[PDB]
Amino acid sequence: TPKDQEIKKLVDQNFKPLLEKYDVPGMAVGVIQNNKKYEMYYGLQSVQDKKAVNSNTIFELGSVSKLFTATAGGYAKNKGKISFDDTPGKYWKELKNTPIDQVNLLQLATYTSGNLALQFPDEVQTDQQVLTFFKDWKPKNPIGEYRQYSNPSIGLFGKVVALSMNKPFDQVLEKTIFPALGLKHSYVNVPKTQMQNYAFGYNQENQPIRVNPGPLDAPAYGVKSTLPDMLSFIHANLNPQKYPTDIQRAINETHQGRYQVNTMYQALGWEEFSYPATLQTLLDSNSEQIVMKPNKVTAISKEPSVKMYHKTGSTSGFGTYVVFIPKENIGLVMLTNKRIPNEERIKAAYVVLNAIK
Ligand SMILES: *[B]([O])([O])[C]([C]N1[C]=C(C([O])=O)N=N1)[N]C(=O)[C]SC1=NN=C([N])S1
Repeated sequence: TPKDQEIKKLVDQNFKPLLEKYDVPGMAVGVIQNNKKYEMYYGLQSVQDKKAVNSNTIFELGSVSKLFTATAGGYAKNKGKISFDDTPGKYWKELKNTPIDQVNLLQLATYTSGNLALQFPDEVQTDQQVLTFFKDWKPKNPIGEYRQYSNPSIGLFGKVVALSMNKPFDQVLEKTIFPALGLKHSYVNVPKTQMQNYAFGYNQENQPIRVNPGPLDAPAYGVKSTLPDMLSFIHANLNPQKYPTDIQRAINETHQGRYQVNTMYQALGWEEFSYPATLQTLLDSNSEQIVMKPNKVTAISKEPSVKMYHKTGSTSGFGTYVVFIPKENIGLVMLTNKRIPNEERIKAAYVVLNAIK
């Protein structure tokens, strides 16, 4: 049996059943193998409109947006606009000589400030309130020693990256990073002319919704993209030597592991693992303990010879999973317009990628 003919069958067997299981209106699953793209579309981007999911459908990426923030940081570092040893007050002058100005940019990007939780407080909304939050910040855990997964943390990193490139963060992605990556329909702000392609998300009561504005939302969870674009992004991560040298350096930078929390290596944005990874290793990265709680980190001891990378992302109405394995030249993207459990996304991708080899 010609093996490429099995990719569609494998994705049908492992991803399609999730639509009925979780009452998901629409899903887009892509595989890239040996530079060939496979795109599988299911269901509806809009229930009320009876509009089909296809290659023009725009989905919210949720925390997979952090991978573009990381790539923007790697790009600015290669242009010499920042050093990861700098502190945020070098760029956001109102933070200079405040306690947060003891945390360096790598520590912000990789969640080890020692006192930043997953979300800003609900009452922090305006730019002024965001600044006040960081000026009022005081340490808790020893800086650099504890990982607590955090939108404020990588959000501040993103704001600093934009300051170093003298452009607002949305313009850094839309005018510099996305074009260098060859993405055609990736947005921080979806323009009027693409709104008809923007899927509705659906909440747990199946009501149609889209992501709401929030503080430093764009660098933490505010990018929207299509399946073809996300496959191109995976392609760039699988083969950065084909891309312009500056974006090539940026991508490499996001692949470097910085520290570990047992079997999970924290890279810039990406989570990294020894390949082959056990299923439970991949599931653990999304455990309550790793996602919601502080964990003391360690230095990398085992430097994986062959690596794989992944990232989950969610908004209230959307689920995302991306995973790639350089030495197998394969990767996978899943986009849904209703959240489904992280472990389902990870497991389905594991079965598919293992069966293709
Ligand atoms: B990110 O996706 O990791 C991040 C945090 N997170 C984790 C999960 C999970 O485990 O299901 N869900 N969220 N995502 C966000 O912070 C999204 S914030 C918002 N999403 N929709 C809004 N209207 S605000």
